[PDB]
Amino acid sequence: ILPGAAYTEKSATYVNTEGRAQQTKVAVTPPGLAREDWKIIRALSEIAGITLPYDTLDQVRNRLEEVSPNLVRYDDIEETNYFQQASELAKLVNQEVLADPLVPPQLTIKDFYMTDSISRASQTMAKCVKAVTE
Amino acid sequence: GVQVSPSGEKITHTGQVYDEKDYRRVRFVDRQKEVNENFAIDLIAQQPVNEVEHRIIACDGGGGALGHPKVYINLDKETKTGTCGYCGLQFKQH
Amino acid sequence: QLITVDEKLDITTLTGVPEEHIKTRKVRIFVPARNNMQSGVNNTKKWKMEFDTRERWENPLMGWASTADPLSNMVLTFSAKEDAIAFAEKNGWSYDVEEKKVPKPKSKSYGANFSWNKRTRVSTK
Amino acid sequence: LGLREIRVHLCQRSPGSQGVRDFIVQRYVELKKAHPNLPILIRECSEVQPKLWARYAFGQEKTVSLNNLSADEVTRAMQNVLS
Amino acid sequence: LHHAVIPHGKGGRSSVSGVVATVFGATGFLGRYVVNHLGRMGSQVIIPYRCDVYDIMHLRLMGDLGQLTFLEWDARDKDSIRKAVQHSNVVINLIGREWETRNFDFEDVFVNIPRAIAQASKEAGVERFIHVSHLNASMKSSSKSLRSKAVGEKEVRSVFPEAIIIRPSDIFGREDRFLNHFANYRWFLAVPLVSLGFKTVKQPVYVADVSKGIVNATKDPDAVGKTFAFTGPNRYLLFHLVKYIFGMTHRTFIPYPLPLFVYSWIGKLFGLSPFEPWTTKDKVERIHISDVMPTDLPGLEDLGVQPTPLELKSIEVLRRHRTYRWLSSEIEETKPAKTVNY
Amino acid sequence: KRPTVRPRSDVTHKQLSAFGEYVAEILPKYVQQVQVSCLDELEICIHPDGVIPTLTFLRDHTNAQFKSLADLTAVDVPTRQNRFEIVYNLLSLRFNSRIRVKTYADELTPIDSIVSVHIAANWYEREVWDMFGVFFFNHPDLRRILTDYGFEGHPFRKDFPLTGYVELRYDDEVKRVVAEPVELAQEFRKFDLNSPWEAFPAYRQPP
Amino acid sequence: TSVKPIFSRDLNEAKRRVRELYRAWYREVPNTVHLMQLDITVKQGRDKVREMFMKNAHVTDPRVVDLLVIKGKMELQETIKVWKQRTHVMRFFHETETPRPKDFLSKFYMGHDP
Ligand SMILES: NC(=O)C1=CN([C@@H]2O[C@H](COP(=O)(O)OP(=O)(O)OC[C@H]3O[C@@H](n4cnc5c(N)ncnc54)[C@H](OP(=O)(O)O)[C@@H]3O)[C@@H](O)[C@H]2O)C=CC1
Ligand SMILES: [Zn+2]
Repeated sequence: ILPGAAYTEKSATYVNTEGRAQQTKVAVTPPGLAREDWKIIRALSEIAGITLPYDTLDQVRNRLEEVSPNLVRYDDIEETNYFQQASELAKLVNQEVLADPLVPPQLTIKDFYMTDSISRASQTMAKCVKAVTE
Repeated sequence: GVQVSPSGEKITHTGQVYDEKDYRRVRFVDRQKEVNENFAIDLIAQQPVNEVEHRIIACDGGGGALGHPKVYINLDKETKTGTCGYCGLQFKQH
Repeated sequence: QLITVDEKLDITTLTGVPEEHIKTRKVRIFVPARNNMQSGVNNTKKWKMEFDTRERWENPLMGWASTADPLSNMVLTFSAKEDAIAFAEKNGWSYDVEEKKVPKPKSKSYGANFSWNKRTRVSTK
Repeated sequence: LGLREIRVHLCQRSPGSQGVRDFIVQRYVELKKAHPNLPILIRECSEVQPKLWARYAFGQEKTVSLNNLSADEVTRAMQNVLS
Repeated sequence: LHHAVIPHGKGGRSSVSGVVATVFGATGFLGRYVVNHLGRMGSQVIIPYRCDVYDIMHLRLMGDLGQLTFLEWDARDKDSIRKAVQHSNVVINLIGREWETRNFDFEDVFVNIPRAIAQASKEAGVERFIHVSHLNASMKSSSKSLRSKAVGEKEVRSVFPEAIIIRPSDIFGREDRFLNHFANYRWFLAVPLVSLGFKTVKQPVYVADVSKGIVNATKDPDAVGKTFAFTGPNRYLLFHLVKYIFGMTHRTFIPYPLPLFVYSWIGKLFGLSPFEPWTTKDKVERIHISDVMPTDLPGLEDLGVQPTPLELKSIEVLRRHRTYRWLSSEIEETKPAKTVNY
Repeated sequence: KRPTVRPRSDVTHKQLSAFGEYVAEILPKYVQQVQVSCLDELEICIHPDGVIPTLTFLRDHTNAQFKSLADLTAVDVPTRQNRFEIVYNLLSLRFNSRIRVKTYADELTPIDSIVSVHIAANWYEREVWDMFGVFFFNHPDLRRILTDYGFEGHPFRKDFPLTGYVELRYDDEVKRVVAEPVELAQEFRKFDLNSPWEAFPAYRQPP
Repeated sequence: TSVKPIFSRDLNEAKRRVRELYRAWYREVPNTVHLMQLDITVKQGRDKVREMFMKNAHVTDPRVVDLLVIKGKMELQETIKVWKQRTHVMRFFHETETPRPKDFLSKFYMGHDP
């Protein structure tokens, strides 16, 4: 096990459904011997023979620019296009739908308060569920 | 409320007793931790419930300028009893 | 007479601070967001300059929050963004800017609460 | 050794990227039908110089600035990448 | 791993390391540097003391609030040692004397007290134990101190394995009993040396080096069943070393030979003293046996300290002994000592 | 008649505005933005080339015998590019009135010294240098006063942290008072206190 | 761009003063090793002098160099005289402060900082 950090504990990008990249700012430092995640990966690499080229966070942002430069553009939605090609390209394949309905899993508010690890570990979410189911 | 823990230390009204593996018990060697015996939970629970006539009343601490700011408590419920915020005095009406 | 210094203005050797809090430190220039518990907007209207937070730990004696960095509570106040950019470039710090956020102007009407056709017909008062 | 990922970078409005957009709308479906298991990532931004990256077996990447390049020249550089 | 022994901070005062340590010879000469190097990075240091509180004041500092806990003890009385190691991770034995007393002999300093301390450490459940023997510690040696120290080094393994046994040479420092001891031979108008100092080799070490070594060994995942030879560089021949001492201390130098039996009798009648003696038979014996070539063992550089030459730190020790007319003299005016390898 | 609020005068306001016109029209080459506060205080603002002539003028003129220096200060304002707003507080003793003279500076735009006018300004200029870093030309000594000897920094700047960058304690290894990097057993709890409601519309900075 | 000078037309006229200052420090060090009973060698003192000079060798603005010359002349005043002590003089050497690592992995092993 390699303890990482949380969104309250690392400057990090998280792209939304729109595509807007958004930078977290570190509030509290992670506890114990827990560290940032890319930091752990680069340390692993240096213990191996790889030794990834970057040492700091801005270098990682340069790498993100090299891969996908929609990410450094914080709070900057960018107009995408080229849906007609995907239409032409999906019209080819022949996978058929089922004659079976589709219920979402979050069917009621009872299933909203617990969706991930953090919400699973929560006295308040559990109190809310205890109140919703009763 | 001065129950002890299996380690042997005293416990405060804030359940605080150092764990058996905590190195910060050294400071209590040839020494002692100051912990108060008179708990406020027990001592405010060892008080009666003040029957009153009205449905709204006023609670100062009891000395006027020596108590707390004058607040007002409703007593319409009968499932429970009113309770001051500053002090913990309880009230009811018949 | 005058002097032809075209290169960037630099002051780091004069402030007498160490290299760590010049190169390692990152700055955030921003207009502080409104506290949503209040509808007041005067704690906005000025730009600021914070530093990246660092490790805070508990002193084993009492539990006090300790620090090893002195720029924990460093907060400055500027009236424009150009001035803060200038100050950060001048003191050798690397910055990251948050452009201004203004609320949209909205068409408010009290008579829309009593509509005949629309769904703005509120049912309480 | 072998090719694993291509990815293209461009703009929607800077004319130095034109020839890449035309190349996309002309040849992308053909290229994907030719290479249905390969991924090739098209990511467009506001104001950047176009590029073309080629991700080989290890972390081995190769750039070529195809700025102000007609679509035929784009396709030629791309076939040079593929071969 | 308890949450309170997790290291935090930038490695300094007002920080945390997880190095809760009982240091038993803390009121001495090496222990003060050990406690200083521990408090300098943030670490609780339990310090058992039998002396008067006047002689623990210099240790009252060198640590942030609550990180220095003193409690009184007695080697005769067990339950004054379990009480100390009850909450610790590390234990560092520095106990030692350069003379016997009516109450405590060398056996009852180097053998029976480490055995008790290590028994208490194993029963309490601590992780480490740093014992400090001597480089020349050998069961077939000439001195009661050295044989007792080898016996203790063996019995500590027999009781508490997973231990660390450091074997320094004769240490020098500001308030040592090595350079000051050779420099106080000016009050006698000539210095005696067995065989005029030749056929004797000394490889001294500095206090800071041993202290940093101990303070890293209490954090190194290595050094669990390893002995060490804290020797330092520049093996020296005794005549040239005393000549360097009496040049840096610019007084004079009148050497002359002396046998070992009469110098032993001198040490004996000097050790006839209720106070701290100036000389003893075991001290003469320990002075006039050479230091082992230590290259069969790791040393400092296998632990994270680059050893310090005597020539760079000796003036700090020896300027105390100078007079006026020489006190304002520098390090580079003493034609340094002649080194040997042998 | 209003007991809670302060009583206001008229004659002092008129007097000091007239004297501001006087100084303005008599010393135009150096003067900027003469002003008179609500409370009766005159405040002249000066180009740094005008320090010695303005101070000598107010010291030695007959209608302006400002021959006693009360303070020489500075105010670090990182917003304006010329940060340090250097101030001179002077009194007359012939007319029983005070005046304020101001000029600006930067880390690399020093100012003429004033010891040729008021000898009081020696230690005050040394203090401004020690605290803000404003060099002063043709000053006799111009060394620190208040800070430690081997001190790196100009404290009363706003860009300097309150707790400093170094910390002291005595080490037995070296037998000295060594300077170590700052590390607090308790971080200074900064508080955000400015209410988000305009209390003073008269000073309403418009957008 | 068209700014005022202080004690300097441009960089060579300032490097002149810089070398004068290095000269004064080099001549002064052996007197301070003697007056205040320092326990170091004259070589490492002058090495510290050259080090604290090279800490500012990356700069080009003449005004910065002039203010640095001024600060160094102040320090040289305090050091020629014995206003300051063995403490403030040995405060340059960092004889207690453990060396701040410059490797990634040690930083990762102790601390969250870069
Ligand atoms: N030149 C040197 O110093 C060298 C030392 N060593 C080893 O280093 C270790 C420490 O050296 P050093 O620091 O000089 O020793 P010190 O004599 O300087 O101080 C040793 C400590 O031992 C304690 N002590 C001694 N006898 C007893 C006793 N009978 N009961 C309880 N406590 C006792 C003293 O406590 P108090 O003073 O309060 O009684 C003192 O604090 C020793 O183990 C020694 O073998 C090895 C080589 C060189
Ligand atoms: Zn009440």
